[PDB]
Amino acid sequence: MKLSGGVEWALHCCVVLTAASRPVPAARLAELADVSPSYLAKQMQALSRAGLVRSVQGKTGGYVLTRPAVEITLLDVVQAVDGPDPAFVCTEIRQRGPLATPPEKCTKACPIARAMGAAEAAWRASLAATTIADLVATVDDESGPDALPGVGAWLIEGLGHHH
Amino acid sequence: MKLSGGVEWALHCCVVLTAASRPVPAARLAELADVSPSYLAKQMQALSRAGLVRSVQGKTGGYVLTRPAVEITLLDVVQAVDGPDPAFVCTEIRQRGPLATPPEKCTKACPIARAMGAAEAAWRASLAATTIADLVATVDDESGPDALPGVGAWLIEGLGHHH
Ligand code: FES
Ligand code: FES
Repeated sequence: MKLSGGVEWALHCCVVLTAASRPVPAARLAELADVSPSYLAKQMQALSRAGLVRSVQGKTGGYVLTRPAVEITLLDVVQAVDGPDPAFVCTEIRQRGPLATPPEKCTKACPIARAMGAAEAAWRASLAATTIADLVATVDDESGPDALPGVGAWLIEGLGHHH
Repeated sequence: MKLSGGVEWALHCCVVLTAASRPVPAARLAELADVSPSYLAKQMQALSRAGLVRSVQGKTGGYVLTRPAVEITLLDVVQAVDGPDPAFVCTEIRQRGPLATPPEKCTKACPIARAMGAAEAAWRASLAATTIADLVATVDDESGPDALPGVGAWLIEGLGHHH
């Protein structure tokens, strides 16, 4: 099992909310992603349960990040969607068979499990060391300084006005 | 996100093969772990296809490592069993919806995909930097010098004697 499809979506969602820098209603995010408002709202639940997004009420209400983009790491978003479980799971096969390691000697993790855990720690360190602010800065530098502001304006234009 | 159960088994198999002075039949490895020969054989065929173990014929035939333990990395074993696919797959969601990035502006990978790719590279680099010889050295240090030789002796004892 690799990462679920929700990780790609949730990372893009955090970048687009930073671009808006004002509450974005479910309907406007849903239009941007070409899905229904009710489907978008269901996907947002992973980010709201993790305390990364909240809902603002009122006529120009909608979703906002709960803290600045520099305080949201890629690891925060990945764990919001796919949870905290490591990729490698030790099933304690060293406790099997006629030369089984007795449980009283199985307090410390298997050296194999520890090496796999150290590799996972490098993956998590890389995700923890990168922020939503870094992604926004790279999009700015490569798409131009007008690209994300354009997305932000499109999301919030006309909110609280009836045409 | 999960690595298949075969990774744990294949890493243990590589470690115990270092302790054997002769080819080890799949049947003896299976007996040591009190596990189905057919399950063990599938993990050993994955290691064989990756060029990490080979089958020796004759009366005391069985599996041997194809090269020294110091030349076999955790990455070699993980990819032999779970394949080369990364954790994160970009589905080009930036090409969706009314503000879709046109193909001509999709010459570079998405910055989000590149950040996830950098984390994957950190994971692979950690697995590539640890060898079966490192695992053996750690087992010798923590289980004592007699642990692996005990397993090695058990695996090869009596082969070709018919008691
Ligand atoms: S007993 Fe699970 S990795 Fe060794
Ligand atoms: S389009 Fe796939 S990670 Fe951005």
